[PDB]
Amino acid sequence: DQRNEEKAQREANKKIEKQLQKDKQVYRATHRLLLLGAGESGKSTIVKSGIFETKFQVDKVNFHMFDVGAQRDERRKWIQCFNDVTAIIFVVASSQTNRLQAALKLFDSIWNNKWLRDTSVILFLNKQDLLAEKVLAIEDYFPEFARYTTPEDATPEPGEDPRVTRAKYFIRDEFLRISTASGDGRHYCYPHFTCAVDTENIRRVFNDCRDIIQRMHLRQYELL
Amino acid sequence: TASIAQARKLVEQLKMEANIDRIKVSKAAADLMAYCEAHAKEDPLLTPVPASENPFRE
Amino acid sequence: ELDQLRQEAEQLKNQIRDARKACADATLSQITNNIDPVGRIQMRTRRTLRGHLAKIYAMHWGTDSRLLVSASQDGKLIIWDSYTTNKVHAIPLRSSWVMTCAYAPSGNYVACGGLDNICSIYNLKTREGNVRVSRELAGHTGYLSCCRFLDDNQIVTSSGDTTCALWDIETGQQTTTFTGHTGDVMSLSLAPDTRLFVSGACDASAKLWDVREGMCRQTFTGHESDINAICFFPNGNAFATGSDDATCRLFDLRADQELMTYSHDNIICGITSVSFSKSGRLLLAGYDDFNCNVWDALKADRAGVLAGHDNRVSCLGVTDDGMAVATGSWDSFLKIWN
Amino acid sequence: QVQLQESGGGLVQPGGSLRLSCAASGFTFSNYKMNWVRQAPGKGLEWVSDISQSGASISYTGSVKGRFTISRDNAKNTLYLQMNSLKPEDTAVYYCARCPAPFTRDCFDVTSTTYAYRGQGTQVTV
Amino acid sequence: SVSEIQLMHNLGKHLNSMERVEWLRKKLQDVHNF
Amino acid sequence: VMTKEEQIFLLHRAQAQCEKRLKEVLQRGRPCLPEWDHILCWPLGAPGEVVAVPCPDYIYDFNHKGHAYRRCDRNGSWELVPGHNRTWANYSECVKFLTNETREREVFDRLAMIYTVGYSVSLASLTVAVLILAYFRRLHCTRNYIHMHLFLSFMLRAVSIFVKDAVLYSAGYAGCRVAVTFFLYFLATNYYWILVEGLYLHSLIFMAFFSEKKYLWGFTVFGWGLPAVFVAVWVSVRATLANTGCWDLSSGNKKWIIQVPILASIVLNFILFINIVRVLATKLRETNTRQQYRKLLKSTLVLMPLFGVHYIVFMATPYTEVSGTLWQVQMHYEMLFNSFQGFFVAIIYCFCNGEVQAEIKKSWSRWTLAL
Repeated sequence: DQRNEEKAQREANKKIEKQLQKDKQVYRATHRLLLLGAGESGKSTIVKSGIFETKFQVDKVNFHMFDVGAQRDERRKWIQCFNDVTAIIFVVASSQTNRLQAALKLFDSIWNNKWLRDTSVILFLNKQDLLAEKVLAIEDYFPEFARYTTPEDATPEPGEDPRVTRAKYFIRDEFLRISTASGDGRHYCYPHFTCAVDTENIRRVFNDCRDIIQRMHLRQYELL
Repeated sequence: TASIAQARKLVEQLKMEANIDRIKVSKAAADLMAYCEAHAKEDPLLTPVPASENPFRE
Repeated sequence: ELDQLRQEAEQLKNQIRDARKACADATLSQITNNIDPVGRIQMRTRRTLRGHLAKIYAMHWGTDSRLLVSASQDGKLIIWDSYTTNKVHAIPLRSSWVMTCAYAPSGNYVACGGLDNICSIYNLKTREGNVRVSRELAGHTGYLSCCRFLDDNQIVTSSGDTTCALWDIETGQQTTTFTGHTGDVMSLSLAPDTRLFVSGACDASAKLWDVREGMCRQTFTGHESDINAICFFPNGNAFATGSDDATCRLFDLRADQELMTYSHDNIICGITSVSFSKSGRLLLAGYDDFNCNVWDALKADRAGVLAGHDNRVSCLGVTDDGMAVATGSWDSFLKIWN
Repeated sequence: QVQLQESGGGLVQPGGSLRLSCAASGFTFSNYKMNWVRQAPGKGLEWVSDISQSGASISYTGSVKGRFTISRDNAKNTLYLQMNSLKPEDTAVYYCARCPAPFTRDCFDVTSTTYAYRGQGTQVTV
Repeated sequence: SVSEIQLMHNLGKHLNSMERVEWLRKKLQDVHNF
Repeated sequence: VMTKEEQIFLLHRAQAQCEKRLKEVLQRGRPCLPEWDHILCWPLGAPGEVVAVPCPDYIYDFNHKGHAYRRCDRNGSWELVPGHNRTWANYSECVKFLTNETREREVFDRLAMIYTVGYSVSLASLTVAVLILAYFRRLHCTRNYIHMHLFLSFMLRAVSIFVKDAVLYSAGYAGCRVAVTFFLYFLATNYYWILVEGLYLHSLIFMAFFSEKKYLWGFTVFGWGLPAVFVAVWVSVRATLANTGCWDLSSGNKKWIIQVPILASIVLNFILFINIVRVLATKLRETNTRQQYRKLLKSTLVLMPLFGVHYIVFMATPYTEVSGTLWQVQMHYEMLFNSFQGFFVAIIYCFCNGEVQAEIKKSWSRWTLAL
């Protein structure tokens, strides 16, 4: 009497679930990244409508990077949409206005948000060439640079100035100060130095995402 | 300076919203009360329905 | 010629302030003091809808109180038959970050939206049997937070560019533009006669609008933080707002004031969703601490707690006949209570 | 309403000292972390200092460290900044800003162009 | 080796030998006495 | 060296061989004629003397270097025991210390007690663990599915050992053989599911790009089929070449059909364990020096009962004489640890797990809220 109009519903549900089982596999095999950066940070350079999507692929792994184009500079209501991302790619012009301190405040807000407590940050400290070009030709805005000693665990490049090494490691330590003050073993920070010409950035993001997945799988066993 | 025109339209809005007739709070509270008591019988969440008349189990 | 305009605005604010103060002869608590309480309101989860891969931001009931749509940020609109727990449609979207979903009262259309700044209308009643995009409404410069249908041809949207807009779906063009907020607008609620609607933005303000002429009628303040949810009282003469300061508040339209506050010292998390019951006696609110508190509207008491979600409650909705309430959350589950 | 009212600006020939006050009505002043942001002529909004709910954690930007002291008074709903040894590059409109949410450590968008929880500001000129 | 299978083998061999050593006396005793 | 039936054969075989010789001699002086006394074939006896016969070579438990005696009368007849109408004999040299006790009869009972109490504790804890895992739907992962399979393997191991002890130890029929076959099968499945735990964690770390259904189904078939495979091969070889008694007694080197795959799984899981702790050490040092060592110690200690790294001590030990020190250490150690492995796994991966505890707390809280 009415069962003829119930088997149709069961068949429709069968078909929908058989499609959703494929959607689940294509969803879980992709790693979503949020490309965030401040002004004049060279973010569009390392990219090489409200949202700009961009897909790439490294060693048969599908990545999905996102960049916010049209949104205002408020961020406290749309950044909550970006949990469940593998990492937040954060770009800083490491070189008018104290925009390095603006980047530090944005990083401190992102690291300490109630909802971003589990998302990791891949820090790309950009414009090292301009940093060297300026320190060859700072403690006014950062007083603790007059007391800063280069870490003896430094990994410098061959023939590089001991001035630009000290400057870049000072900025890295300024970010690690926020990164180590909190977290409690929930999320990690991966600082890198990127120049104007670096093809290795995609490989760096790949290795860091691999590390994040490994640490999440280990924490699921209570091994870390 | 856009602040001048913004303040102008703000003052226009405030005088548009200033002179409107307001009723007493006792009156509107009693109105909400009367609506809540006049429709209390037709609320399944406030007065649950017999289980036979419930679509979400039997 | 700036400080004089600001002092004129200040004296107008003072006139509004004492014109509101002259109307408060008694409190809502003084009047509903001898009313009998509602008692402990115990509800049970009757269905758990499963199938979404990621967090659910939006849900909306159909006017037949059987069908409901939900939006999840994996990029699917899934339409459900709440009586039988069956999926009727699974619509793939061209943008993953959906944040709003609306069901048309005719039942023919569905509208989604999000960080793509576009409101996409879908046609559930087709000849080929395929749900396809009817139209994509462009024109907002920020993300879409809320969208509500008025007819099969009109729809009101709320955006992160501090603006609401009225659309004409057959032409795709924005008819009316509602300006006045200083922060991003997060929620809308239509009046039961569809002549008014009220918005709540991230500037601790609520505003009333005339859909016809496009004018602001009233502005309501009183919250300390960003408003995240608005719902009308079932008669259209009052509304309730939930914020990030862990308080819901009740406002009147004829008294232009706030009548009641709903807060507890043990609640220090924000409110995500707000809904009234059919009689209007119960106010249901979803919180960031994974629970849902039931309130007595005419009093300031907790009548019960809906517990059972494992992440942030994102969306609430009571059916048109008041038979059930539906909750979604970031655990990617929908639960129906009764 | 959430309202913030600043005072104490004026003129200081280089080397002097001023005190800025901020009166706050319309919210529970003790639940909110407060900020001080400024705007130099032909520049954007910069961040000067912040203070927690209780005055336990205090931070400053590097250009003002050793010269400014931020302080609360949770009883009288006021916020202070003691500007000592003013350089001529400190000329700016100083704003009293509030973090958008109670019981939080993060403050996202205090230095934005259109932020609701921030006063009209006071002009100090050196 | 695997200890459970080894224990089973050793116990079986022990019980087989016990059966043999009891049959053997029985036989020696009743043959010599009777 | 001989079974009861084999020793009976050896006696009657000599009887039949002597029967021919005895008839040829007895049917054809005054010596004491050879006689069959139902154990040995006595020699021709010298008149009046004691007749010395070497201990029969076909009676395993005789001292083959000694001689037995009977008394021959001077008239060629066999002499009687004074006061009794029976012939005199003395077998001392042959059987005087014949009963050599059962000292090894106590160690067997002790080992049985050890593993039955351990397996009872493990079985109870694992039953409640699988119930707790199957009830709460929040804990339905692939990790928890593999844990459920592992727990079922532990419980079936314990049940098979109990049934085999009940059937064999209070001959040549189907109950023995079915008990033994199921015992060996469930042993193998337990070892291979320990291996599957190791392989799953290894793949979860070292590739992290995996198809869940394909690999989970392959793991299930690997953990329940290859045991069936080589146990079936063992049964097919036994039924054709031995088919002797019930199969608990070893039959000539075909015990390795079951016993080589298990040792291979043991050594493989040890290798995977070493690789895993190496990766944990690298992860703990690259995140930043006493807390890291303490955490590595806790992590390797809690990984030890899951990977089963205690079989590695005696996986290469051959079959040893059952009274030596090595045998007794091996058996006591292995019984004690094998019997409580499942109990330790239940504790660590179901009771001390934070997610299971959180779910139990929430469920009990809302249960009391429902009053």
